[PDB]
Amino acid sequence: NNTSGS
Amino acid sequence: ACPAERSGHVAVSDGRHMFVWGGYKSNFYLPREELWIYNMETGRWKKINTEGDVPPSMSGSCAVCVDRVLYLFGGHHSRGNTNKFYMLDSRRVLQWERIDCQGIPPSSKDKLGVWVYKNKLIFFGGYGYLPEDKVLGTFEFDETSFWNSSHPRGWNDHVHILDTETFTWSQPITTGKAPSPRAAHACATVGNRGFVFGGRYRDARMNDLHYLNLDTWEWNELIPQGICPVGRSWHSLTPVSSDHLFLFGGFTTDKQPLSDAWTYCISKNEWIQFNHPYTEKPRLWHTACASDEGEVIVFGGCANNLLVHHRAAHSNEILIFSV
Repeated sequence: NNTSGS
Repeated sequence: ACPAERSGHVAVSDGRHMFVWGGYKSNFYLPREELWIYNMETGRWKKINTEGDVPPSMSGSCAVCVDRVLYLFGGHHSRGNTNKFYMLDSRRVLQWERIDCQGIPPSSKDKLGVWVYKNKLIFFGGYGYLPEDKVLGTFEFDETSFWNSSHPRGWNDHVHILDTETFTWSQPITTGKAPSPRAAHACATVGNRGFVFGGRYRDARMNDLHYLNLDTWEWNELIPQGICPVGRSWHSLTPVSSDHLFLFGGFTTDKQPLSDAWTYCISKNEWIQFNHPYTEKPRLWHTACASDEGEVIVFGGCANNLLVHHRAAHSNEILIFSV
């Protein structure tokens, strides 16, 4: 969830 | 002592002391109360336990150091994104202060960037929840987030000012064409020019270079002649002079970790590839800080595709580039 959008 | 390995931490500096906070690793956010200080002249670490309104442990936060005061905005903790803003005076036991800002804050966000210009902190872009209609700019949903999560998220191109005279949020009216919405881009400030390079948008990790004039709020796209660096996200972009930006690392569209380094020459509008001894140490989601002694100090980040979480190679190494 913390790695999304990169 | 040496800090534990991590990616997605923050690192800010005054040119001699580098302050490191937050991030995550694999067996896991790192302890929120710890502030790690690296002396750039001596190469030794020191852990400080902070107090006050300590922020939750987060990755993807956006931090700056202005006159030895640290400012922290946004990030992602175990319960998702945030738009809270903190201050830590590093100039006794250091105490965090959560600031009650006036005005309409940015949407809750991580993996963004910031420019510092006189009394203004200027934030651009990022990844997080849907904003409210009143915000100027565009927001684009990440389609994949509608099945992975309880709240969908997406990218923005928003520009927000935090005025440190009054701790008040605002949005400037800009001209020119803004960069597309993006996250995991990198920002760097020289004079009144706020540069932004690369980042992720939709299905690409991009290779474009823009700057926002922080006097006139005019957007400019730069089109350097000749060879340019491959598009990427999770890289660093660091001012190293009044005429040079230093680029290192990151992640390509095809998911290749990068160990290349470049200088962007502002006056010449030209990229120059930089030779260094760390060609076998690619990094993504690391931090980079310039020293007063002509060096760029890269810390942390991941040596491989950290999206494969059970194989991720998070690092605690210091890479030092002589620029």
